[PDB]
Amino acid sequence: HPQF
Amino acid sequence: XPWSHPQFE
Amino acid sequence: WSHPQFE
Amino acid sequence: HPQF
Amino acid sequence: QAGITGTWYNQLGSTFIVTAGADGALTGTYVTARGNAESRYVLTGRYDSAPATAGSGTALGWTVAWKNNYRNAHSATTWSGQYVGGAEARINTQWLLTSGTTEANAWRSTLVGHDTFTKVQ
Amino acid sequence: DQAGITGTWYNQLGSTFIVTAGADGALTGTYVTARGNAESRYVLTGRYDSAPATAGSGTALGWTVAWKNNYRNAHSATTWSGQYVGGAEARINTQWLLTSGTTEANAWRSTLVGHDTFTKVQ
Amino acid sequence: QAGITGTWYNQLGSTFIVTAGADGALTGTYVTARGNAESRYVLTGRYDSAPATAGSGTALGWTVAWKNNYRNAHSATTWSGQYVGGAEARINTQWLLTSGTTEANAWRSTLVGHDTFTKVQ
Amino acid sequence: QAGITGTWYNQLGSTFIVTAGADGALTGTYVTARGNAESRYVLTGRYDSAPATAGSGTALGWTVAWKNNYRNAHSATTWSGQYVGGAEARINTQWLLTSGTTEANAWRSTLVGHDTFTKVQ
Repeated sequence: HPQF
Repeated sequence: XPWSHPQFE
Repeated sequence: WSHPQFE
Repeated sequence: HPQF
Repeated sequence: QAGITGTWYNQLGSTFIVTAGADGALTGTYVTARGNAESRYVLTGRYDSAPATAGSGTALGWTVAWKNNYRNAHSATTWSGQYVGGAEARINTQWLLTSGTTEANAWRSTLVGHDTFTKVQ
Repeated sequence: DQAGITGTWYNQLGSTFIVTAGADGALTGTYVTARGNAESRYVLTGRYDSAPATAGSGTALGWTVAWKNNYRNAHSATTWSGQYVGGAEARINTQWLLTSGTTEANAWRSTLVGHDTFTKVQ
Repeated sequence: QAGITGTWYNQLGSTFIVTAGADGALTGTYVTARGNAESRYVLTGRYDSAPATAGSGTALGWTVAWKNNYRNAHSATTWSGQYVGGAEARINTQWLLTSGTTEANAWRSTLVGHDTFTKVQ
Repeated sequence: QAGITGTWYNQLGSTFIVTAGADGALTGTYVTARGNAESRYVLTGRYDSAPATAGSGTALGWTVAWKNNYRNAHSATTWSGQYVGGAEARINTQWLLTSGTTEANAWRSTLVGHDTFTKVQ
């Protein structure tokens, strides 16, 4: 997921 | 938190 | 994808 | 509160 | 989007009046059940502006800081959740209410809960 | 205050939080994931308490990112709720909720919870 | 509580069978809606064993690790909430489901949600 | 089992002493920062006694109700997280602290936060  | 809060009045 | 809590 |  | 835009009520009778913008913006007014001008607060947030897929909800979130021209409660709530359409559209959320505190009381700064909104009320 | 929140912040996992705090309580800016390229930038909006009660008190705030931009869409949105603390080592301490679009059957797996601490750039 | 002691059901069809010890212990079995023996898990927890006040809830929590002799989902859920006695007895909870992850994936290790239990199927 | 068993310290001066049973049991004592007898509370929980790999964490949870022979805060906390083994072992958690309330004030019943524990005093 981009957030990390 | 307070005793009263506008979100739940 | 699945889990026993919600089967 | 005791937790803290 | 077209479904999100409108007036919503939660289980306590609070009112959520929202415009969903074409590109993912949420803007509007959150009105505590009391109902007067003293009870109106600005909201802003974001939602997934992709065309809705088969039977899946649309992710969204918004924030209210509990300060307006009349009152300041020195706190802000974020709601995180998803919009579902159909005969009975609903927005299902979990929220965090963070109060401003001293650092010694920070461990005690954030309440958690949940709200369900319907366009019926 | 508002000069204190406005700026560039980073969290513990390498993300960047680029924000402007308005005098009216508005938060507006850009969230950048750890990869740091163009496909890593997302719009953020939120609100904060623009008149905090004492001087030793933190400033309550919140913001949202929906994880869609021109390049990618994770069909999800994160909200961060927390407090700004100023001073020498100014910080923004948050708890966050990440919700994904799901079917009604999978709603139990829709919302992740966590926490992030952000420190400012000199 | 002999009020807390008993068989509880949540919205989804899951069953919560609990003994409340006089001292504050909670012990029992959590049964997923599927019903059979591979659906039964051990639970333990604690509750406030003080006598209840004037219409205020009794705080409690409990844990299930989702391993039994048949299955291991490598995860554990905690429920935190309160028991409301009387004729329409209820346990209202918020829960956290944590899965064992690598350290790179810890940030997505914990789901949050809510459940309501009553003694009525 | 021998990994989790021991004495753990959080970031704010609290201690908890736990035995991890081979069956997945967690049993022990939580001590708040004061560190005297009025500061000691029973804890119980569960953990995954067969985690999935050497590099994945071990999911666990436990509850403390904040009642002992000396004090009663009419509340209970649950911790949900994972144990990370090796030679700098950790327990990383998120917690929910629920207080007994009237239904009118149930909105303020549950606080949320996080705790990291190490075996280093």
